[PDB]
Amino acid sequence: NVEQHPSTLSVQEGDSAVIKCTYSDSASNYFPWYKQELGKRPQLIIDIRSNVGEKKDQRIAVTLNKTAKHFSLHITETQPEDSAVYFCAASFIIQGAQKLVFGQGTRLTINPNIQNPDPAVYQLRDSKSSDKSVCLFTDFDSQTNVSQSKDSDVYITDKCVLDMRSMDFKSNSAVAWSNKSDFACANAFNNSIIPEDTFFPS
Amino acid sequence: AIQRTPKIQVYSRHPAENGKSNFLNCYVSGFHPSDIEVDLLKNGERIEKVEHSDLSFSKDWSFYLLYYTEFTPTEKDEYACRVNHVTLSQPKIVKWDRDM
Amino acid sequence: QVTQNPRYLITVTGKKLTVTCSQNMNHEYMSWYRQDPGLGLRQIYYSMNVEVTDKGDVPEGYKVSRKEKRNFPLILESPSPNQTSLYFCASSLLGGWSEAFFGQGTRLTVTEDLKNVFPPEVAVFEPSEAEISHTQKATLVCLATGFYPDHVELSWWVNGKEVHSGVCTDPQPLKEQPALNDSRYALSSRLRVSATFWQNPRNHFRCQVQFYGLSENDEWTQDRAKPVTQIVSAEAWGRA
Amino acid sequence: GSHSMRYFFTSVSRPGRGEPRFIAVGYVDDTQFVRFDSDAASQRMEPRAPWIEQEGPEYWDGETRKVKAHSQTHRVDLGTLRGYYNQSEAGSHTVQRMYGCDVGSDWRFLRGYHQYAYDGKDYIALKEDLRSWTAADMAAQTTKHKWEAAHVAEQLRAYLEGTCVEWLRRYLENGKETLQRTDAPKTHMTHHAVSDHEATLRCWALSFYPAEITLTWQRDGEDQTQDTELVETRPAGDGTFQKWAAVVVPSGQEQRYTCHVQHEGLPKPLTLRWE
Amino acid sequence: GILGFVFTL
Repeated sequence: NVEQHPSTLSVQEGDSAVIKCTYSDSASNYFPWYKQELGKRPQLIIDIRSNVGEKKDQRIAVTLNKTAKHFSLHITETQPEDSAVYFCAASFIIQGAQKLVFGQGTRLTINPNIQNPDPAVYQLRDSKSSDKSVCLFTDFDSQTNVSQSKDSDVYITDKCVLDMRSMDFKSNSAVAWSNKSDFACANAFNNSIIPEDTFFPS
Repeated sequence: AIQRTPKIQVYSRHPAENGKSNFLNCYVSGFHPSDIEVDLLKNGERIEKVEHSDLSFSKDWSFYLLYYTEFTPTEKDEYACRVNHVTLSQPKIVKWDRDM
Repeated sequence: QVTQNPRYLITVTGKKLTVTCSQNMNHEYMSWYRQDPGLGLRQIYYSMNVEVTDKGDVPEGYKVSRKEKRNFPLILESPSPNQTSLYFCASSLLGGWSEAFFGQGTRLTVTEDLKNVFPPEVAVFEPSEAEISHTQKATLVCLATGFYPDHVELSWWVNGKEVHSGVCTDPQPLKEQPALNDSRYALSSRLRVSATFWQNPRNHFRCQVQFYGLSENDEWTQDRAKPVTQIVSAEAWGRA
Repeated sequence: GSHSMRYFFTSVSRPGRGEPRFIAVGYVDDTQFVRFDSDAASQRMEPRAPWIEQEGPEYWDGETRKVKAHSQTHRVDLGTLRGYYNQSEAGSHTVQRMYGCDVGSDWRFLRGYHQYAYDGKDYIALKEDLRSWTAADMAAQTTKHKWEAAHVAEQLRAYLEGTCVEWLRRYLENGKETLQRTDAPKTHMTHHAVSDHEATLRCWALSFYPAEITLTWQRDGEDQTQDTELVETRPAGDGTFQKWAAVVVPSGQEQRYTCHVQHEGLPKPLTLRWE
Repeated sequence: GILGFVFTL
């Protein structure tokens, strides 16, 4: 068994991320880390063998304690492109073979450092219909959590970062919608989620 | 492939003293491949209860084995080792001589 | 490279399928994994060399063959809904010791009935005048709804060219009705532009969703259109 | 003085694609202490010396699981080698492997070994620096290159300089009464008539441990290997060894010939003469 | 004790 927790980790852009794995077999002697970008295949980014306690590759490193049977991935000065699922593995003998056994994975998210937060909720109309809209919560700082709906008929997305590169501008957003006609944006983006200074007209 | 014929020695564990229990040994060594048949003979016949060592090999990779059984040497009884190997057209018999 | 096909696959329960994996890397070791939420990469079967095959930790319901070095197919004789997953083939110079080179992945959905397969409906929602006034920016939102399975690729096209700046798409779709085992899905994306850019009525913004669906060969007896692999789009034009 | 731990592994294919036989044995110095035989019933690593029997279940279960993996690996290897040498599946083939470590009188690492043979010929070996490989034939280069790229030697080096020595030290201590003994040879000479006027003189060394011994003949104090017969040192079957050396001499000249015995258990080397 | 890792040739 190779255990990888936490399942998820958020870190601010420029800060460090650390992901730890524990393993069971003291004979384990190879410990690789795989990076999987969204929609893409896993790819080896760094590894270490048991004769070594730390190995580095510029911003990233792996540290191993073979006695305590744990090891960790270190990512320094995180960049947005570090956002991915990371899998550790340990190699040991199982069922007669030397085998890589993978951990469960950790989803790392690199959040932007929002320069001039300008939290707002907007309502957007369908290009086609008269009756359809969605709600947009945007321009909030990255420490803001967005709840999912506990209402059958309300859908709320997770946070997402876009980068308007030519403007050197990043923003967070979440989207919500419902088929109930008495739905309001506040039914999704309530004052328990949005900050006091949220710009929320209409 | 490499084929190497066995060296063969037949001998007692302890100095032979007529009428006293002992062990009869046949040591085969320096052979390749590892498949080999070794029988200990009493007055020409295969002794049934015969044991052997676990297969191992030397620095040069050639194999060796010890075959052995309880025996009581006498003045009259004749003992021998008979060895069959791919390298041997017919089995090789090496007679036990109490001074060898 | 390691070459794995198909990228997307739909089958009905019980109908045999084979996923192929080819490599031309001068590697003796190949293996198959299953990737599922919360469970990581679990080994199905592995092959140390030609004509050698051995079970992994989750072999049930699967078979493989290794008649030659380059190929290592995965066979599902009787596909089960619980075999809906993301499959990866990998090859290695020395198993347990070296880099695993992964294939692109196969996304398989095993369905009870082809009737359950639905293409997306797509809608584009136009920037709020309040946002425009407040920020001098303009966010479009695309919503893709009612698709099953969740095999889609969403892109934005502005004046006919695909864009990535100012875009973010949900990493994962939402289940419209989670208690249903065949729940259809929804997915959102945003595109943000300058208010000025949006206020030009000659500017054209298209949300495109590629859906991977049924094949040519698949039987279809329902009266709605057959939900084959297709692109579904919606578009907005700027407003002064 | 110095001591060693060695493991010897043999995997033998039979014609017809059947399953190979695998035998492993382990030695400390000239004393066997464990075995695994695929033919046997247990399918377990088994004791073959009294001092190892005290090891607990985690030992035996652990050694069993590792040795089965050794076995499994070699089964694959036999197939792979057939490929490398472009061989048919018609014959029987053999893989051999040996590894282990030597320590000095101070029980500190002195030397390590890790090497393979195929059908009786050197295939690949870890060099003495434990950091590089030697492979003579073309066919073996593939292996060398795999293992180089996967840094196998680094891992072997840590075992050989480390773990291996630790085990050896453990066994030497636990098996002290057996392993740290020296049994000096019991010696005697025999004489038999040959032909009409010659005689065989045979110098015997019995019941000695360890196996290392030197027997030499001198004529009038001049070393002689001509008309000399020296047999391979052989196991007695009781944990000691035997050896003899013989010369054929003209009758009446027996007393010109001396046999010289050297062994660790001997304060001074021994000289024997027929009287 | 024997090696606790294995590797194919």
